[PDB]
Amino acid sequence: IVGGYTCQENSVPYQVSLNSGYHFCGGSLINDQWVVSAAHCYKSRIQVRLGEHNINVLEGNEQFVNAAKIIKHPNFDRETYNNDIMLIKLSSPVKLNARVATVALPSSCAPAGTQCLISGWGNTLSSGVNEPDLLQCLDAPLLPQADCEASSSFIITDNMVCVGFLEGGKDACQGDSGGPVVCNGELQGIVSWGYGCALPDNPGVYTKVCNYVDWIQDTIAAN
Ligand SMILES: O=C(C1CCN(c2ccncc2)CC1)N1CCN(S(=O)(=O)c2ccc3cc(Cl)ccc3c2)CC1
Ligand SMILES: [Ca+2]
Repeated sequence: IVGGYTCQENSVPYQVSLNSGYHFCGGSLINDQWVVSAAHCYKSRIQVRLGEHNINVLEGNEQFVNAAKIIKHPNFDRETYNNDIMLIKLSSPVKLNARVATVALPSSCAPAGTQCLISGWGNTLSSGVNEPDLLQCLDAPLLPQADCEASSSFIITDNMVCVGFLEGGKDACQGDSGGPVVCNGELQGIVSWGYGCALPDNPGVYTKVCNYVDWIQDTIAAN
């Protein structure tokens, strides 16, 4: 997260870190045994880390669980990033508490202008790379599809939404991928891609979660 602030400890209880010996992506806990992330974060073996604040220091609230089933959206297009959503079933249910809790699926698509919270342990620099120890937070609004499509050098599909600032300075970045965009208590987006990080006229692009609620529930029930 570029231009954000350090989240208060365990104030984003649904946030998880996907680890394969190192943190490589984020995710959201949607129920005691299922996590939603980005398909581009796929790996054959993933350890999900919950209750984290400092990913490099054991604090006493962590629960590390291995992924049992890693399910990418059947239509994930690796070239356009369309359908960039993935579900991870944990090998065992987690203990839900104050620092480890679930986030609700959207009831409807949030309107442009809605203020949301983006979080992650991704790169904090607009140029170069710097991985933070502590979870970062960013308050950012959903942008009108017109500004989204216009700013993007690539095709923005109906399954994508821009969140951020046209002026730059604040944005998600590498390592935040798969992470949550929560607006009014509901998961509205998933960190997907962007041209650079925190660049003017280049807001980040996220998977529009409200378009997959049915697929999410169907997959969970069938697995
Ligand atoms: O420009 C790119 C790719 C992004 C994916 N991609 C397309 C191509 C066509 N359509 C959609 C996406 C091709 C260009 N990258 C530069 C930025 N990196 S990154 O720094 O690791 C990164 C990763 C995720 C991000 C997510 C957000 Cl929401 C904002 C910036 C982000 C930046 C990823 C690759
Ligand atoms: Ca820790």
